[PDB]
Amino acid sequence: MCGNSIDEKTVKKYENQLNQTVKQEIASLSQDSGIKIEFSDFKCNADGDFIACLSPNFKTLAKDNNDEYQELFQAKNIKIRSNEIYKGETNTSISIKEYYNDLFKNQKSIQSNLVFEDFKLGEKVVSDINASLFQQDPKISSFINKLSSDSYTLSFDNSINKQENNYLDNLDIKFYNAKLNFNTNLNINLKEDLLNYLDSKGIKFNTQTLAMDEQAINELLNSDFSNTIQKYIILNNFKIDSTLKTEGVFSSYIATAKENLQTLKAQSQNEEQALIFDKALAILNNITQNDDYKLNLDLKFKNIPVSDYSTQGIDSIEKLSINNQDATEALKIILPFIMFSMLM
Repeated sequence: MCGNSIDEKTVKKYENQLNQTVKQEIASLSQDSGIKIEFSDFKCNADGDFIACLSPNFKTLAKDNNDEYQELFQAKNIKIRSNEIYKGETNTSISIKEYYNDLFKNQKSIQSNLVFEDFKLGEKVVSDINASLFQQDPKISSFINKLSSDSYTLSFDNSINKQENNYLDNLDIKFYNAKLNFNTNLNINLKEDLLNYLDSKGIKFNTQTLAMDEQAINELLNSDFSNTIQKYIILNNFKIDSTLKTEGVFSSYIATAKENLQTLKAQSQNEEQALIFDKALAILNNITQNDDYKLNLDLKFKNIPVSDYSTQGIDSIEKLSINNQDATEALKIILPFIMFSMLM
């Protein structure tokens, strides 16, 4: 039975702390910069274990070369939620390892959302993007301007679950609309040792202010072991799954695009090279089988630390798949050339 687990005093505390962090970050980003931000304090209310926060009428403005402000973007509201709520009033800096153990004892997974409701680009950033791609094909320019003007729901969601001596983190970004839907998902794996190691540097959660705190002396006691954190971060899967209702406007490029793949398929010197394109093709028809263009990517890395990525190489990866096509071997071909070409 779920309800009233968060007393109001606490909810107000988290709110004060959230409004305070952000306000600093506005003022830190902004000053002397010509980036300006409008932002109203959040209002927060308990939603079971989560706390739900809503800030309204938000927008970001960079600086006009002429001295006036240009709107980068806006949102009607921002909502935040998190169930990473430390309920106790104990007011005694606890060890970081305990901080998380306390959370995972009372809930299966700790979880957090930042959402931009009615996220809308600024008329200049659209102008930039229309002057950017100009095909001189009115419909596409109209389609592109319509799409770049249209307003969307942007979302960042993270979740962390305790499995065995391991932690399973799942980051997720979504950008969506009636006309398009772009969603990308990263799946880290994190070894319980990372937690032990952090505690080793005397990192403690201050139940008063709600931030992790470190001993000031550590400063005087500090080369660079941010690398060593890498030993306990394992990547699993990266993914892009998206769709666009094109209103049948690209139909012409996909046509000539196709021709080029077929023309370059003969130009292919070696079979390795042929398959690349056979694949590129496969993938393309599939994507653009109809005005609703669909892209379903899914990368898989074999489970090894991210510190060994220099040593194990491109074989850090294990498998790729785009729209139920397998493009592992083909990346494996292209990536080293790209990697070799691009590095010089």
